[PDB]
Amino acid sequence: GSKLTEMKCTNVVLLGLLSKMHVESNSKEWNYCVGLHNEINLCDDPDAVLEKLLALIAFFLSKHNTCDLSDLIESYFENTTI
Amino acid sequence: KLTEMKCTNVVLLGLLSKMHVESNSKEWNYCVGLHNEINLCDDPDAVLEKLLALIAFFLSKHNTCDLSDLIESYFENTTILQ
Amino acid sequence: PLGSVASAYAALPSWIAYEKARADLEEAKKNDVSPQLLKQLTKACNIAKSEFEREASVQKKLDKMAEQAAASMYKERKSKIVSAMHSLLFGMLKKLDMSSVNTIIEQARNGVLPLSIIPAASATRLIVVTPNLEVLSKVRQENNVHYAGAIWSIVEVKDANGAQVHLKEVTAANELNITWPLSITCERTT
Repeated sequence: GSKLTEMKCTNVVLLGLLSKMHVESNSKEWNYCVGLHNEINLCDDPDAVLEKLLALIAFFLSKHNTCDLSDLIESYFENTTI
Repeated sequence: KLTEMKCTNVVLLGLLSKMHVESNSKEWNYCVGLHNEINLCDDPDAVLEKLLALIAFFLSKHNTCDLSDLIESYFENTTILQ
Repeated sequence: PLGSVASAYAALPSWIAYEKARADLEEAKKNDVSPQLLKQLTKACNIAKSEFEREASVQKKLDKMAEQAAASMYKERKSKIVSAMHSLLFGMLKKLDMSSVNTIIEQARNGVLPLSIIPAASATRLIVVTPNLEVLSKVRQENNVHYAGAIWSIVEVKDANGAQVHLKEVTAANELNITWPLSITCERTT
């Protein structure tokens, strides 16, 4: 809702992270990522932005080893220093 | 007259060149303005908001632009993003 | 005329304006046109000349700026840079405090995450991983999967050995006998 810019800034960090994960090697996957990111930034409907953000987070989640991902969530999400 | 970047972000210069931003002084100064404001920010949230504005500008010129390198360069050059 | 300049293509619009102004004045001299028309044509030439010179120096500034920028970049991330983005990303996701974001993150923490998220096909394709019977029950709603705020229709289900699995057959009494995790291939109901 009111957290539209917060979701748009999260999206920017996600694309930055995805770019460092060398997704560029797969053109279909890269265009899907870049596509979602660009669409989020041009969209003003929060419902539509969340749907697309959920798709980007899921793509990001898939590019991780299940084991390391659990540690990453525990460290940075569950026990955040923000 | 065209404003200079305090700490030139090479990738930002590359987009200004690619999209011929020099032609429009108002547009160039808006971009350089956002860059200089990023370098003076005390807050990561405020930095991301300014990066989101630079992204919104380039996407207004090319809806499908891959801006992942701009995001990378800001994480790599701005101490607040570290 | 534009043989010494860096980019003749970039210099062209300002050069034509100057050359056209210079040519008018030269024709005006040869045709011994009125002193009034000559004064006008001289001013137009001075204006165009100073515009050509102004754009020529701007071009030199932009080229030097790029030359310098390239020379400093050439120097070229960290486990630290990736770590800083991970800290930012997960911090912001928590700060969002949206139930669907919390769901997706808690699922991933417990091993419920995508193996693959293949787009195009005019229908996005998700292969979801379900590590146990309890978690499988939360995401699977009959011949559908509820994941990432969407509903996906089940296409195929597989063993961790790649063997075909019938969902009707995955039951409480069977849990010990199934090689987990299960892979649910589903397509976005679009």
